[PDB]
Amino acid sequence: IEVTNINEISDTEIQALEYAIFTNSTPSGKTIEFSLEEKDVFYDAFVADSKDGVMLSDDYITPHGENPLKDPKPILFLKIRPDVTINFYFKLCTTHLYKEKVCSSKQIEEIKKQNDFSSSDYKMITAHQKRNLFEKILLCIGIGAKTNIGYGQLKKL
RNA sequence: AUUAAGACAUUCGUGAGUGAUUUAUUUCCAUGAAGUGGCGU
Repeated sequence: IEVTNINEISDTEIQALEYAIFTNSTPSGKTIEFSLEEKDVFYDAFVADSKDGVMLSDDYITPHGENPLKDPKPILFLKIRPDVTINFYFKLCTTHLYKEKVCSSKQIEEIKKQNDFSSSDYKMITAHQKRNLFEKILLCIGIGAKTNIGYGQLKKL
Protein backbone atom coordinates (compact mmCIF):
# COMPACT_ATOMS: atom_id res chain seq x y z
CA ILE A 1 0.00 0.00 0.00
CA GLU A 2 2.93 2.34 0.69
CA VAL A 3 4.87 1.67 -2.51
CA THR A 4 1.97 1.46 -4.98
CA ASN A 5 -1.45 3.05 -5.48
CA ILE A 6 -3.36 -0.15 -4.65
CA ASN A 7 -5.75 0.69 -1.81
CA GLU A 8 -6.73 -2.88 -0.91
CA ILE A 9 -4.94 -6.20 -1.39
CA SER A 10 -6.19 -9.67 -0.46
CA ASP A 11 -4.30 -12.61 0.99
CA THR A 12 -4.71 -14.60 -2.23
CA GLU A 13 -3.46 -11.58 -4.20
CA ILE A 14 -0.37 -11.34 -1.97
CA GLN A 15 0.24 -15.08 -2.40
CA ALA A 16 -0.07 -14.82 -6.18
CA LEU A 17 2.24 -11.81 -6.32
CA GLU A 18 4.88 -13.54 -4.19
CA TYR A 19 4.75 -16.74 -6.24
CA ALA A 20 4.95 -14.70 -9.46
CA ILE A 21 7.94 -12.66 -8.28
CA PHE A 22 9.99 -15.49 -6.75
CA THR A 23 8.67 -18.74 -8.25
CA ASN A 24 7.39 -17.26 -11.55
CA SER A 25 4.37 -19.56 -11.31
CA THR A 26 0.99 -19.82 -9.58
CA PRO A 27 0.44 -20.77 -5.94
CA SER A 28 0.21 -24.50 -6.68
CA GLY A 29 2.41 -25.93 -9.42
CA LYS A 30 0.92 -24.32 -12.51
CA THR A 31 2.99 -22.34 -15.00
CA ILE A 32 1.98 -18.95 -16.40
CA GLU A 33 2.84 -18.30 -20.04
CA PHE A 34 5.28 -15.44 -19.45
CA SER A 35 7.30 -13.53 -22.01
CA LEU A 36 11.08 -13.25 -21.93
CA GLU A 37 10.99 -9.85 -20.22
CA GLU A 38 8.30 -10.96 -17.74
CA LYS A 39 10.80 -12.56 -15.36
CA ASP A 40 12.20 -11.39 -12.03
CA VAL A 41 15.97 -11.84 -11.83
CA PHE A 42 18.09 -11.14 -8.75
CA TYR A 43 21.66 -10.38 -9.80
CA ASP A 44 24.70 -10.26 -7.52
CA ALA A 45 25.13 -7.22 -5.29
CA PHE A 46 28.62 -5.77 -5.71
CA VAL A 47 30.66 -3.27 -3.74
CA ALA A 48 30.38 -0.09 -5.79
CA ASP A 49 32.51 2.68 -4.29
CA SER A 50 34.53 3.18 -1.11
CA LYS A 51 34.68 6.98 -1.20
CA ASP A 52 37.79 7.76 0.89
CA GLY A 53 39.04 4.59 2.52
CA VAL A 54 39.36 0.85 2.11
CA MET A 55 36.36 -1.44 1.63
CA LEU A 56 37.48 -4.27 3.95
CA SER A 57 38.14 -3.99 7.69
CA ASP A 58 38.76 -6.36 10.59
CA ASP A 59 36.36 -6.90 13.48
CA TYR A 60 36.14 -9.00 16.64
CA ILE A 61 33.46 -11.17 18.17
CA THR A 62 34.58 -12.31 21.62
CA PRO A 63 32.23 -14.95 23.07
CA HIS A 64 32.25 -15.32 26.84
CA GLY A 65 31.36 -18.89 27.69
CA GLU A 66 28.79 -20.22 30.11
CA ASN A 67 31.48 -19.96 32.80
CA PRO A 68 32.34 -16.30 33.53
CA LEU A 69 35.39 -17.52 35.48
CA LYS A 70 37.06 -18.81 32.29
CA ASP A 71 38.93 -16.82 29.68
CA PRO A 72 37.14 -15.32 26.65
CA LYS A 73 37.69 -16.34 23.02
CA PRO A 74 38.72 -13.57 20.58
CA ILE A 75 37.44 -14.37 17.08
CA LEU A 76 38.78 -12.13 14.31
CA PHE A 77 36.90 -11.87 11.01
CA LEU A 78 36.78 -9.71 7.89
CA LYS A 79 33.94 -7.26 7.29
CA ILE A 80 32.90 -4.74 4.66
CA ARG A 81 33.66 -1.28 6.00
CA PRO A 82 30.89 1.23 6.79
CA ASP A 83 30.18 4.08 4.37
CA VAL A 84 30.70 1.68 1.44
CA THR A 85 28.32 1.74 -1.53
CA ILE A 86 26.63 -1.54 -2.45
CA ASN A 87 25.13 -1.88 -5.94
CA PHE A 88 22.03 -4.09 -6.12
CA TYR A 89 21.09 -5.20 -9.64
CA PHE A 90 17.62 -6.51 -10.50
CA LYS A 91 15.71 -7.41 -13.64
CA LEU A 92 12.07 -6.77 -12.73
CA CYS A 93 8.87 -6.61 -14.78
CA THR A 94 5.29 -5.42 -14.31
CA THR A 95 2.95 -7.81 -12.50
CA HIS A 96 -0.69 -7.91 -13.64
CA LEU A 97 -3.29 -9.22 -11.18
CA TYR A 98 -6.87 -9.75 -12.36
CA LYS A 99 -9.43 -11.38 -10.05
CA GLU A 100 -6.67 -12.44 -7.63
CA LYS A 101 -4.75 -14.30 -10.36
CA VAL A 102 -1.48 -13.39 -12.07
CA CYS A 103 -1.93 -12.65 -15.77
CA SER A 104 0.51 -12.28 -18.64
CA SER A 105 0.86 -8.94 -20.43
CA LYS A 106 -0.96 -10.18 -23.53
CA GLN A 107 -3.42 -12.00 -21.27
CA ILE A 108 -4.16 -8.75 -19.45
CA GLU A 109 -4.52 -6.92 -22.78
CA GLU A 110 -7.09 -9.49 -23.91
CA ILE A 111 -8.85 -9.21 -20.54
CA LYS A 112 -8.97 -5.42 -20.88
CA LYS A 113 -10.45 -5.73 -24.37
CA GLN A 114 -13.36 -7.85 -23.08
CA ASN A 115 -16.75 -6.36 -22.26
CA ASP A 116 -17.02 -7.65 -18.68
CA PHE A 117 -13.74 -6.05 -17.58
CA SER A 118 -13.99 -5.00 -13.93
CA SER A 119 -11.37 -2.33 -13.23
CA SER A 120 -11.86 -2.98 -9.50
CA ASP A 121 -10.41 -6.48 -9.95
CA TYR A 122 -7.36 -5.27 -11.92
CA LYS A 123 -4.13 -4.52 -10.05
CA MET A 124 -0.72 -3.60 -11.43
CA ILE A 125 2.67 -3.32 -9.72
CA THR A 126 5.40 -1.96 -11.97
CA ALA A 127 9.13 -2.67 -11.96
CA HIS A 128 9.85 0.66 -10.25
CA GLN A 129 7.37 -0.11 -7.47
CA LYS A 130 8.89 -3.59 -7.13
CA ARG A 131 12.31 -1.95 -6.75
CA ASN A 132 10.92 0.39 -4.10
CA LEU A 133 9.40 -2.59 -2.27
CA PHE A 134 12.72 -4.44 -2.31
CA GLU A 135 14.53 -1.28 -1.18
CA LYS A 136 12.16 -0.92 1.77
CA ILE A 137 12.66 -4.57 2.73
CA LEU A 138 16.45 -4.17 2.55
CA LEU A 139 16.36 -0.97 4.63
CA CYS A 140 14.18 -2.83 7.14
CA ILE A 141 16.06 -6.08 7.73
CA GLY A 142 19.34 -5.78 5.85
CA ILE A 143 21.46 -8.45 4.21
CA GLY A 144 24.31 -10.75 5.17
CA ALA A 145 25.38 -12.60 8.29
CA LYS A 146 24.80 -11.61 11.92
CA THR A 147 21.94 -9.34 10.87
CA ASN A 148 20.29 -9.82 14.28
CA ILE A 149 23.25 -8.16 16.03
CA GLY A 150 23.29 -5.26 13.55
CA TYR A 151 25.65 -6.37 10.79
CA GLY A 152 24.57 -5.69 7.22
CA GLN A 153 22.20 -2.75 7.68
CA LEU A 154 21.90 -0.28 4.82
CA LYS A 155 21.05 3.39 4.35
CA LYS A 156 19.98 5.31 1.26
CA LEU A 157 22.92 6.78 -0.65
C1' A B 1 10.52 -88.16 -69.31
C1' U B 2 7.08 -88.67 -64.51
C1' U B 3 0.11 -82.61 -64.47
C1' A B 4 6.98 -81.66 -66.32
C1' A B 5 11.43 -77.92 -66.70
C1' G B 6 13.30 -72.53 -65.40
C1' A B 7 12.24 -68.66 -61.01
C1' C B 8 16.69 -65.76 -54.06
C1' A B 9 10.32 -63.11 -50.92
C1' U B 10 13.06 -59.55 -53.64
C1' U B 11 13.56 -53.56 -55.00
C1' C B 12 13.43 -48.81 -52.88
C1' G B 13 13.60 -47.02 -47.10
C1' U B 14 18.80 -42.89 -41.66
C1' G B 15 15.12 -44.85 -35.37
C1' A B 16 14.27 -40.18 -37.20
C1' G B 17 11.70 -35.63 -36.22
C1' U B 18 10.47 -31.47 -31.53
C1' G B 19 12.99 -31.14 -26.18
C1' A B 20 17.61 -25.93 -21.72
C1' U B 21 18.89 -30.97 -16.15
C1' U B 22 15.61 -27.22 -15.20
C1' U B 23 12.39 -25.20 -11.12
C1' A B 24 12.15 -23.84 -5.47
C1' U B 25 16.14 -22.90 -1.37
C1' U B 26 19.72 -16.23 2.58
C1' U B 27 26.34 -19.93 4.45
C1' C B 28 22.98 -18.84 8.07
C1' C B 29 22.04 -19.47 13.67
C1' A B 30 24.39 -18.43 19.22
C1' U B 31 28.49 -15.56 21.17
C1' G B 32 30.42 -8.70 25.53
C1' A B 33 37.63 -7.25 22.65
C1' A B 34 36.90 -8.40 27.19
C1' G B 35 39.24 -9.36 32.82
C1' U B 36 42.43 -7.52 36.75
C1' G B 37 45.16 -3.44 39.08
C1' G B 38 50.03 -3.75 42.12
C1' C B 39 53.79 -1.43 45.55
C1' G B 40 55.48 2.66 48.27
C1' U B 41 50.97 1.01 55.24
